[PDB]
Amino acid sequence: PEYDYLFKLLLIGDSGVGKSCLLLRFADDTYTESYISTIGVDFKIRTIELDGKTIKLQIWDTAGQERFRTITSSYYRGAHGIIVVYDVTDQESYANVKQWLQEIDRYASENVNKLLVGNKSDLTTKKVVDNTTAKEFADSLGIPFLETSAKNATNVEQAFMTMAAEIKKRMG
Amino acid sequence: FNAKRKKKVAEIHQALNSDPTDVAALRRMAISEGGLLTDEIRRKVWPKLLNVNANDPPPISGKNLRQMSKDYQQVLLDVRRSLRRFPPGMPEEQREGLQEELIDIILLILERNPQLHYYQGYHDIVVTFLLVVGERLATSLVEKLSTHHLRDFMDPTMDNTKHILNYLMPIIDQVNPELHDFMQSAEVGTIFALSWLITWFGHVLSDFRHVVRLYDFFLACHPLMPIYFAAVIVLYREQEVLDCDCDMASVHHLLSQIPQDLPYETLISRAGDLFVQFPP
Ligand SMILES: Nc1nc2c(ncn2[C@@H]2O[C@H](COP(=O)(O)OP(=O)(O)O)[C@@H](O)[C@H]2O)c(=O)[nH]1
Ligand code: BEF
Ligand SMILES: [Mg+2]
Repeated sequence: PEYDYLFKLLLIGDSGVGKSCLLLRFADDTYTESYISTIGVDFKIRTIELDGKTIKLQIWDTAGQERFRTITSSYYRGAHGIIVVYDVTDQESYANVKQWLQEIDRYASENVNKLLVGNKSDLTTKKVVDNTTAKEFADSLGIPFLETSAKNATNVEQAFMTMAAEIKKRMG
Repeated sequence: FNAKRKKKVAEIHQALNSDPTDVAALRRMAISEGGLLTDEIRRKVWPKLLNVNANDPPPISGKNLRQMSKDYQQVLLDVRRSLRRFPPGMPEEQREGLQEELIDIILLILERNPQLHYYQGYHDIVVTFLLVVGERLATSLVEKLSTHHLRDFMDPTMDNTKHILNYLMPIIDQVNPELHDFMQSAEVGTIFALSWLITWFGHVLSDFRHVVRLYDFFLACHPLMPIYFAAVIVLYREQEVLDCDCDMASVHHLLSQIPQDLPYETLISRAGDLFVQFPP
C-alpha cells in the first residue's frame, strides 16, 4: 500500500479570488503572476502527513463565472470537503459566499466538511472584507475560517491541513 | 516543402484575384497541409472565408465602452491572465497595449450584439484574431464568428454547449466502440473537451503557429468541427486511455493533460474524413 486515506477536495468560489493560485501554492509550491483563466475542471495531487497516518489529497479546481455552475455541479457529490474561497479585497466575492453555500446544500454530500477562506491577505492597503466580520459568519455556521495569501507563503498550507483533519475525524 | 509551399502562395493569390473570389479553392487551400502559411495571407483570406467585407469602415466605439458594459470586470479579469498567449519576445509596453485593445474588442462585440453572452475562454479566440487580423479586422471577423460558429457558446445557459460536448462519445463509438465502452465504464464524461471546444483549442495549445493553422482549418469547415477534432485526439490517444486506470480521476486528468506534440496535420485529415463519414 502507498496511502492510508484518499480524500477528495473541491475548490469552490467566486471568479478571480485565487482558487487556481492557492492550489498551485499547496500542490506545486509555486506562484505565478498571471497563471491562466481556469476553464472547465481539473485536479492537482498532494499527499500529506497527519496524526501518524498518510493522506492522499486530490484537490479539484473550478471555474468561477456563474454560467459554469451547472457543469461543475456534478463534481460536488464525490467531494469529502469543499472549500469556499473569496477575495478579501473584493466585496462581491464575500457577498457571494452565501450563494456558494447554497450550491453546497444543493449538490454536495449530506454530511460534507466545509471551510471558508479569505484569500489575498497580503494586500493590506486594498483589504475590504473585515477579519472579525468573516470569522463571525463562519462561527455562526460552524465552519473553519482562515485568511490566506497564495502570493506570500502565508497560511495556504494550514488551510488544507485543517480541512484534511476535519474529514479524517469524520471518516473514522 | 519549399517549392510546394511556393506553389501554394501562388495558388492562394490566384484565388483572391479570380473574377469573383474563388472561395472554394481558399477553403481547400486552408484545409490542405500548412494552412494559409503567413498571417499576411490570412489578413486577406480570413475575411473572404467569413463573408465579412475586408474593405468596410470600422465600427464606431462609443464614448464610455468599459464604464457602462456589464462585462467589464470579468473580461478585464480574463485578459490580465491571457499573458501566456503573447509571444515571449514582445515587450511589456507593446503587450499591454494589445491587452487594452483586446478588452475593447470583446466589450464592443458584446455591446453591438446584446443577445450574446460572455464566457471565460472567449478571450482566447479574440486574442488569436487580434494577433493575426489586427484590431480593426479582428473586431469585425469575430463578430461574424460570435453569431454563427460560437453562437451556442454564448447562449445564457450552458445547455447547447453541453449538448455539443455530448457528441464526442457517439463519434468515438463509430470508430472505436471498445474505447467508447472503456470510457463509459470509467465515467469520464466530456468536460475534458470544454476548454478545447469553447476556445478552438486556443486555451490549451501552447504554440501559436499551430493555433492559427487550426483556426484556418476551423473557419473553412462546419461549426461543429472542433468536436470531431476532439474525438480524433482521444482516438489517437487510444493506447494511453486504455493503458490507464478505469476510474474518472485517472482518465479525466490524462485527457485533460493534452500532449503538446500532436500530429496536427494527420489529425486534421482524420477529422475531415470522420466528419464526412459520420455527419452531424
Ligand atoms: N496579491 C495576491 N494576488 C493573488 C493571490 N492569488 C491570486 N492573486 C491574483 O489573482 C490572479 C489569479 O487568480 P486565480 O487564482 O486565477 O482566480 P481563480 O482561478 O478564479 O481562483 C493572479 O493573476 C493574481 O493577480 C494572492 O494570494 N495574493
Ligand atoms: F477564473 Be477562476 F478560475 F474562476
Ligand atoms: Mg481558477
